[PDB]
Amino acid sequence: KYQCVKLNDGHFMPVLGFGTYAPAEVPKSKALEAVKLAIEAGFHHIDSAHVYNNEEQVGLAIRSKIADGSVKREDIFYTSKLWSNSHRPELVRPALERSLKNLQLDYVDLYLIHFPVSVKPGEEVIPKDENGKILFDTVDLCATWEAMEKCKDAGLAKSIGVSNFNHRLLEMILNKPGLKYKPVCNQVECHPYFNQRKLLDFCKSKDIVLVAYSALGSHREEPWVDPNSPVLLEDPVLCALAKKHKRTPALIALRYQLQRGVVVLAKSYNEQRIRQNVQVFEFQLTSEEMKAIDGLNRNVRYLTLDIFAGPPNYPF
Ligand SMILES: NC(=O)c1ccc[n+]([C@@H]2O[C@H](COP(=O)([O-])OP(=O)(O)OC[C@H]3O[C@@H](n4cnc5c(N)ncnc54)[C@H](OP(=O)(O)O)[C@@H]3O)[C@@H](O)[C@H]2O)c1
Ligand SMILES: Cc1cc(CC(=O)O)n(C)c1C(=O)c1ccc(Cl)cc1
Repeated sequence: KYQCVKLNDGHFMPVLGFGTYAPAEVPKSKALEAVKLAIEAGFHHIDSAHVYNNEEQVGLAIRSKIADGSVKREDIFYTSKLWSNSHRPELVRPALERSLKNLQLDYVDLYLIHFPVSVKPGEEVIPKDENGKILFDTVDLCATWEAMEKCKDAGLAKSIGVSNFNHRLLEMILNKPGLKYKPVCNQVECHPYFNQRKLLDFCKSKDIVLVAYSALGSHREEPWVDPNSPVLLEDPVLCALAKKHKRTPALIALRYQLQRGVVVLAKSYNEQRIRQNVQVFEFQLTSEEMKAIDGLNRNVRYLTLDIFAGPPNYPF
């Protein structure tokens, strides 16, 4: 058994997920070994995406742990994400089908709209003109969502959701005429320096699960993250809490999310930190401790993706 939450479509999501993004200089081989370790350690929720360029490896890990009797497919919750070069409705299903072929899985548990700003169709994830300008595309996300709904109806994705949506863009989906399925989640940056209370409360009021990424303060990979930004795991209050509970600042930060009703992702390619992260289920925080963590909030957004700034659908 393991801790899950009931999503608004009746499906269940394990409340701790393993993140599989690594900076490109990290060889892809490490993704295979890390996912296997995450499964061995007790992760039952694995988070990937087309744009991470690791689905062949992450799929192999999963296949391998099923084929060796370590786990059953129904006890893995696997998430992929529709990249912005495939927002046009007629491209959505082929994108999912391509991810499924790379993975050699029959279905994904969750398929998200990865980012709300669209770019031109093609193999290139960030297509650029001869002058280096990003090739933006104009697409109605409500049609993109209809095509997601059809992928759910075909059993290719058991659930569908969004990522890096803001209040306006969620409402756009929720208030859509002929809406068949709400998004089960909104996967966004969330951690003690950016606790997203406002958007969290919104998602709760609509029974949408907030899934927290960069819950440990992110890769801090340049140019995506300003190396001046504060180091989450170095916070004195988190480090004090960690010492007091004989845990780590990372564990405190993960536990914080679980108790506030957020599903939390943790990336690590390190065998010891992978095993350590599942200890989030071994302790609990008091109301006073949770309030202290709430006080760390400083509106620090690490991941702006501001190369996609300009178009109306840029969410930040
Ligand atoms: N939807 C989106 O747009 C989006 C955006 C960003 C991320 N994500 C998803 O969210 C996942 C996680 O976010 P993210 O990669 O920024 O990083 P995240 O998990 O905050 O972690 C950042 C760093 O923490 C380290 N770490 C892990 N456990 C630790 C521990 N117990 N003690 C000290 N350090 C620890 C990792 O290094 P080691 O590997 O060396 O342990 C990693 O570099 C991604 O892998 C991806 O699946 C989605
Ligand atoms: C697009 C994108 C968005 C995210 C945020 C996330 O979900 O973590 N990542 C990590 C990427 C890439 O991997 C990426 C791949 C190829 C190129 Cl050229 C640029 C970025």
